[PDB]
Amino acid sequence: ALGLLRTFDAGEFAGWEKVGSFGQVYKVRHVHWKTWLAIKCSPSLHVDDRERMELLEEAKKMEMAKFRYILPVYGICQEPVGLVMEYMETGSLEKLLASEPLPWDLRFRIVHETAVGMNFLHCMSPPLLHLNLKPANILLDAHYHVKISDFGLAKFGTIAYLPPERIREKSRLFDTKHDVYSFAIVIWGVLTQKKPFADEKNILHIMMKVVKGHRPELPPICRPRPRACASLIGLMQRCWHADPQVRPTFQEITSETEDLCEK
Ligand SMILES: Cc1cc(Nc2cc(N3CCN(C)CC3)nc(Sc3ccc(NC(=O)C4CC4)cc3)n2)[nH]n1
Ligand SMILES: [Cl-]
Repeated sequence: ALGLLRTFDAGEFAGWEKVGSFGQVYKVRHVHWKTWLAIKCSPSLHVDDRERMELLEEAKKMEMAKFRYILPVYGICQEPVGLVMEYMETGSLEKLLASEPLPWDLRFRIVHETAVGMNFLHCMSPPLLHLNLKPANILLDAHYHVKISDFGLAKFGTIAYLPPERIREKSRLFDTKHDVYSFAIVIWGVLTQKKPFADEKNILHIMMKVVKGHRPELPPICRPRPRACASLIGLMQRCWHADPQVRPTFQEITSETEDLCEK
């Protein structure tokens, strides 16, 4: 796993340029390779042995899940201590959702592609749980194709993506149904181009209500694609069901999201 990863000295990089902010991420040019890469640096003053080993474990999990819809990893830098990855020109889904209204065919393709990447992770032996999926992690290339990132918590404003069973049970064991819930909240963001619970001031009250089956407000059926929109709303609702075992698998999810992209 960690054998094929390279070590980068910072002299190989140039034109450092912020994109993140967690840990500052930079678009860097590799001068010899004549292409761009992304480097996530440490957020601290001194990077001890815990970080170095965590950053390595994060790298190795990315290499383990090498796939079309998963962000590629190249290696670790030591000069500044950072993780060296593929650069994606368009950036996060969060930024894209805030920038302008997106055509529905693209919305459906983003959801499908995200679902296919998540399904890949869950098909691994053993399954790889993402556990941090949100629009800030979902990256888009120059032609708006998805690659999933952020494997730092794999095995703040993130309360909205947290399953209700994680609020009910102190230290429940993580499972595939955690990711399925988060994916539902990702769908809601694609449907509305809004952030979930943006209006609400009482963070705790909403968390308590969520344990009883409270969710982001259902959007209306859209005009341009009312059948597919209705179908996606329904799928979203099953994916955010209060009972984890009623929620669909990503095998079942991908079958359905694929049909939304047909025609
Ligand atoms: C890791 C990574 C990041 C990128 N590319 C980009 C590019 C980008 N921008 C594209 C250009 N516009 C003008 C501004 C936004 N904005 C982000 S915002 C962003 C920052 C970091 C992460 N993910 C991580 O932190 C990875 C390490 C786990 C996702 C999105 N990420 N390629 N690879
Ligand atoms: Cl339709």
